[PDB]
Amino acid sequence: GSSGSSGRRCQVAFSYLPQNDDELELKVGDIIEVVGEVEEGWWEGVLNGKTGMFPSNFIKELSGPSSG
Repeated sequence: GSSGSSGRRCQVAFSYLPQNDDELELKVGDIIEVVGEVEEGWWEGVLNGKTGMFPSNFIKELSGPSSG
């Protein structure tokens, strides 16, 4: 019994403007592919190819057959 878990998706519930040139720009409706985790309350993902540290306290994970 072995599996390979890698690649997560989450929808941005709150838009976030990057005050730096190393942050991600969250936009209500945006989906960041959680690649890893920066720090407590901060996760790491991709925003349409982009990448940067963002707060995981302003999104909403998505699992199972959860569609709009």
